[PDB]
Amino acid sequence: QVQLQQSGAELVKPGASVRMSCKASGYTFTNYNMYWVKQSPGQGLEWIGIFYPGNGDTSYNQKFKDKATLTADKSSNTAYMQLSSLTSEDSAVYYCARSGGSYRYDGGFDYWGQGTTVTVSS
Amino acid sequence: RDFNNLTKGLCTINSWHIYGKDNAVRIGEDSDVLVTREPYVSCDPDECRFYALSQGTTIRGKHSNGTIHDRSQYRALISWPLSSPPTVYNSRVECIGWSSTSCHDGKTRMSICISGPNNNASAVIWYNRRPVTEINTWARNILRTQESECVCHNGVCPVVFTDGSATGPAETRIYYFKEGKILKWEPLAGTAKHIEECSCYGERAEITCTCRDNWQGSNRPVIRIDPVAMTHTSQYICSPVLTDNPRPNDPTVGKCNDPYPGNNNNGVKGFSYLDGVNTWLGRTISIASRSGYEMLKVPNALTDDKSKPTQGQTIVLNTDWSGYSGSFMDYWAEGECYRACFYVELIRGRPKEDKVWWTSNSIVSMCSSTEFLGQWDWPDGAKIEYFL
Amino acid sequence: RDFNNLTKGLCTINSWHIYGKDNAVRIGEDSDVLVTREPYVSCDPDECRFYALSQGTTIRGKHSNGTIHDRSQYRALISWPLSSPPTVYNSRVECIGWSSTSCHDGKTRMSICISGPNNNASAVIWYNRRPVTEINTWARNILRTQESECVCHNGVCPVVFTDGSATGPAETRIYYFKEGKILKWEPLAGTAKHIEECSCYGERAEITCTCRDNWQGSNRPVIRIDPVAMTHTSQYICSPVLTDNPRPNDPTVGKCNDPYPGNNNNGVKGFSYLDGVNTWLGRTISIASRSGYEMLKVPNALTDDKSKPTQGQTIVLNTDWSGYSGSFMDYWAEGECYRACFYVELIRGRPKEDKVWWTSNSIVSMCSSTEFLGQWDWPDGAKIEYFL
Amino acid sequence: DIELTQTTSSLSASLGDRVTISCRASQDISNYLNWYQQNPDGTVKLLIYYTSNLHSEVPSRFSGSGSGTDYSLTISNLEQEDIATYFCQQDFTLPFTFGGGTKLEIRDY
Ligand SMILES: *[C@@H]1O[C@H](CO)[C@@H](O[C@@H]2O[C@H](CO)[C@@H](O[C@@H]3O[C@H](CO)[C@@H](O)[C@H](O[C@H]4O[C@H](CO)[C@@H](O)[C@H](O)[C@@H]4O[C@H]4O[C@H](CO)[C@@H](O)[C@H](O)[C@@H]4O[C@H]4O[C@H](CO)[C@@H](O)[C@H](O)[C@@H]4O)[C@@H]3O)[C@H](O)[C@H]2NC(C)=O)[C@H](O)[C@H]1NC(C)=O
Ligand SMILES: *[C@@H]1O[C@H](CO)[C@@H](O[C@@H]2O[C@H](CO)[C@@H](O[C@@H]3O[C@H](CO)[C@@H](O)[C@H](O[C@H]4O[C@H](CO)[C@@H](O)[C@H](O)[C@@H]4O[C@H]4O[C@H](CO)[C@@H](O)[C@H](O)[C@@H]4O[C@H]4O[C@H](CO)[C@@H](O)[C@H](O)[C@@H]4O)[C@@H]3O)[C@H](O)[C@H]2NC(C)=O)[C@H](O)[C@H]1NC(C)=O
Ligand SMILES: *[C@@H]1O[C@H](CO)[C@@H](O)[C@H](O)[C@H]1NC(C)=O
Ligand SMILES: *[C@@H]1O[C@H](CO)[C@@H](O)[C@H](O)[C@H]1NC(C)=O
Ligand SMILES: *[C@@H]1O[C@H](CO)[C@@H](O)[C@H](O)[C@H]1NC(C)=O
Ligand SMILES: *[C@@H]1O[C@H](CO)[C@@H](O)[C@H](O)[C@H]1NC(C)=O
Ligand SMILES: [Ca+2]
Ligand SMILES: [Ca+2]
Repeated sequence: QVQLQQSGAELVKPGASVRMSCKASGYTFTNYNMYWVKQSPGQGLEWIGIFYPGNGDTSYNQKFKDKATLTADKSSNTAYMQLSSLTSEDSAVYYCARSGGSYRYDGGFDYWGQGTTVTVSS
Repeated sequence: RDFNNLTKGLCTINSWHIYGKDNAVRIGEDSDVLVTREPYVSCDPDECRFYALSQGTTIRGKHSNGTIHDRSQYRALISWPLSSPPTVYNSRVECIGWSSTSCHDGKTRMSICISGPNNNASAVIWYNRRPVTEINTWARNILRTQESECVCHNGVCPVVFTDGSATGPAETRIYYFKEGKILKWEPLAGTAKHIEECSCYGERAEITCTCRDNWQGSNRPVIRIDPVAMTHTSQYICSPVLTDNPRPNDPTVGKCNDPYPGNNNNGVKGFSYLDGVNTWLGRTISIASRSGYEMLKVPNALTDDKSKPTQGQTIVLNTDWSGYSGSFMDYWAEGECYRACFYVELIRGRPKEDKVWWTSNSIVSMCSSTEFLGQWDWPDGAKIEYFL
Repeated sequence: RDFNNLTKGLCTINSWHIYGKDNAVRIGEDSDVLVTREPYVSCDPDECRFYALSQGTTIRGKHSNGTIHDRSQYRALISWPLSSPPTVYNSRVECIGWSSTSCHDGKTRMSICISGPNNNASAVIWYNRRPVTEINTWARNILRTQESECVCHNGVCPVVFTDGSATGPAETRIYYFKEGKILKWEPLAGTAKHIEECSCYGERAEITCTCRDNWQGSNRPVIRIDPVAMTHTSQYICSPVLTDNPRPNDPTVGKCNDPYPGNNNNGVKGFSYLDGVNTWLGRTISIASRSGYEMLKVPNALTDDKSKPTQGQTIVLNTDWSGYSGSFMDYWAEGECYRACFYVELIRGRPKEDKVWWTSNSIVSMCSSTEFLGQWDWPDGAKIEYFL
Repeated sequence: DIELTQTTSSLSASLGDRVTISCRASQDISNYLNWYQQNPDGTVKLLIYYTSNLHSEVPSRFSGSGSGTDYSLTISNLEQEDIATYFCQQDFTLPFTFGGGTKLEIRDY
């Protein structure tokens, strides 16, 4: 059965960078787009970008290019996201979802991770 | 020899078969192969050849670093024999510039290359391997042309240029040459909003070009030129099967004289063969990047705003990188009709593969068959890790 | 020019003399030489050339790793001038595919290349360097052809294809082309059980091909085609001097319309010149592997089931690797008769030499003499240790 | 890009009834709109995709509809496990955008 498990909560100071993971299971990792989403107070749900482990393609939301970097480890079937130069504006909950349409950009996000919370402040 | 006349119509397209492939990046890992991009194919009464814009270095050479840039004084239009790679020793320089077009008229060949800074560019028209006419920038913002072959009818060869912004309105013109000399030119007419990089073919005394809207249109602008009267018109393709890139997902109903929303201000060069039910459109498989390539039979795509696929053929899988694509035909072949053909540029390197510092490509080319042949996928074939 | 007609008979074969040798693997240790396999030779009214199926890399390049495989989208039929090696810079691509055949008809040349996945392959027939006809797989199991030249008589060029399993029965067909257009085709007739990779030659309005039984026959199947009536027949060679590989040791009495037992379901491409007492068969020296190569005069080998050698000539010693071999003749030479000729592929690399990761070959070619000339042995010449 | 607006962020209802939440797109999105359920524990689940397709193992009391710019989700007979926030999202064009969400509370009193 499809299962996406994410890393634990991060307590960080301003100016730091963090790297979280999303371990995939129950499906062929290389055949699906992996999406990343951000959820915060007074902002809601925002799409960050996409990484396709099949060939390494990526695309970002203009808003998040410069903040995030999508990467993956095809062997361990783990996907990562690094956020740099952390500011309190980045305190939120982060999710990784799978493309319901495999390598296509339709079909919705069919399976999500439980989310990793990043808390930035001194 | 006399001047060629477009006397025939298109043959029935039931499938596509391989015509040519050069494997330039595989061979170039250990050979003197030039870094190129923006290729095409074009025939003479006696032979067809590969064409492309060189970058003035070999793939393995230190000067390949930084080849992502597109305009410099180190580029030129080259031509090599069909299916060999673009080699330092076997390429023939057609002219100097960073934008081009070329075509034979039955008697001899006409080539055009544009060079210069963004605000002071100019085109020099070569006919029979000699300079004949020159044209200065009229909008002072990157004069540029087709990047695939032109077509001629009884000595007259129309060619379309654009000068002005990409992300906005520009001044597009259609020039009518004959022996490298200008017979006339006219500004774009019809409903088309923006016109870039046209892919053209001719049949029954008429020339049809499918182009790129960049600025807005995710559905493509089409131009129809009458080489005898020296007039033209333009419109958009009605079908909801979008064919630009990036582009939004396919809608259920399209737009005939307005571009398609969703995505704007970027694109890629492409083509189509509009012939009633004998209509085939080509497009990338991804809506985000230049990956994959497929042909789709969409009957009456031009005039029908609810047309959908009726048959198809995959050329390059979604995992493999592609790029520009365009059209050509061997107007001097024996037969009762013209066989449609096209090529696809397979880009390797930056920006998608950043472990290397260069950007280059190979070519895959196919033509139509009246048979129903089985398909295969044609990728570049090079292992990027070998270049590290 | 008119269409060539097979008006002459064979000359008397008293011995063989060198015709051509390219030393491709020696030179390729430090040169831009393409990795190839499955070569042949073929003439035009004005010149004879070397042909082979490229692997889309140079021998010294990193992509040479894994070249043992035979079917990919990176192969093509190439031709270079007689005796030079197959170079990136001097080879001319004839077509794209992993199986082929080619031949001139007096007026121009016809080439055929097959490509595609094992269950959806197709052949495209080029005549005068332009696509003319296409044929889809009829048995959905590796459509494949001769791998050596075809022969034409007054415009008509027969060619034999097979589609189906190797280790078992398949559907073999004989197509009759003229100007790249199909005049007709017919399924295999006669006593032959399986037919693969035919080697053909023509004389006195008749074409004779020696082929490979793979499945069972250690003695070879022979086909005789009448290009004027467009009919054929098949049988086996009676002689107990077996010529396939692997194969059992020579028996004292052979079989005329049944294959030879002992070994089955594997083989190698070969040839023979069947002309009464003027008959010569070629074979490898080892019964287990493709080592050595020798010619043997075995009078009436076709019709006599107790025929044995009467004279011989060694081409490659038992210690040296060989491979496929086939036939050709220069039908446009001056003279009263046709001089028989043939080539032998000298394979180097995997599987026999596994210290390297590639597979390639060179070529040695010889033609007949009416004299009794002294012999020499012609090996590849490369030292494998130099590639480590 | 396309902005999605979910009218009313709260829906106090009573177990057993039939609620209806809506989403309106700034432009035509040709039915390329989906619905998600975020539980109060953090879990997110896809309910409907492409205006009305049900994702596997989704209780049949959930249904969706719409066209052009207006779409809706309907839950026939509420159960206790339907207490969550519901979001709508589009995928007609990139970047993907979600709605504001609508908190559904089975009103106690
Ligand atoms: C041996 O040989 C022959 C090859 O000549 C093989 O037969 C052929 O088999 C083909 C593959 O099955 C078959 O092609 C298909 O033809 C149908 C109609 O007959 C056509 O619908 C297919 O095209 C759609 O499907 C492909 C994906 O599979 C899409 O990439 C394509 O774009 C088409 O769908 C998209 O657009 C449609 C119109 O808008 C949408 O309805 C659809 O949802 C889909 O949209 C999504 O994807 C788009 C891009 O990824 C995206 O833009 C959009 O927004 C959505 O996200 C396909 O052409 C050939 O017709 C058939 N040929 C013959 C003569 O039979 C044979 O199978 C081989 N044999 C063996 C034994 O292996
Ligand atoms: C200068 O120039 C000329 C060259 O043009 C030289 O003269 C030539 O010298 C040749 C070598 O002596 C001579 O060839 C021999 O001809 C005889 C008949 O006249 C023929 O029998 C010979 O062939 C057999 O012998 C060789 C091995 O030496 C085998 O490899 C070959 O296959 C033949 O034997 C095999 O098959 C036979 C039939 O079945 C069996 O009877 C036999 O047992 C043997 O079988 C085993 O080996 C097979 C493969 O290895 C295997 O399949 C089987 O199962 C068994 O295991 C050979 O052709 C030329 O005829 C002669 N030419 C002329 C014009 O005179 C001259 O010597 C040179 N001069 C100087 C001074 O050096
Ligand atoms: C094209 O037509 C003109 C008359 O319209 C004729 O002179 C010319 O020869 C034609 N082209 C060819 C190749 O015959
Ligand atoms: C390529 O050139 C750029 C700019 O000079 C430099 O940063 C980079 O290190 C070079 N890369 C290599 C591999 O030489
Ligand atoms: C072959 O024979 C035909 C008549 O059968 C003749 O027209 C043709 O010219 C002959 N070929 C040659 C080279 O003369
Ligand atoms: C050749 O490629 C194979 C498969 O990737 C690999 O195992 C082998 O190590 C390679 N050999 C060399 C010499 O690179
Ligand atoms: Ca566009
Ligand atoms: Ca055998």
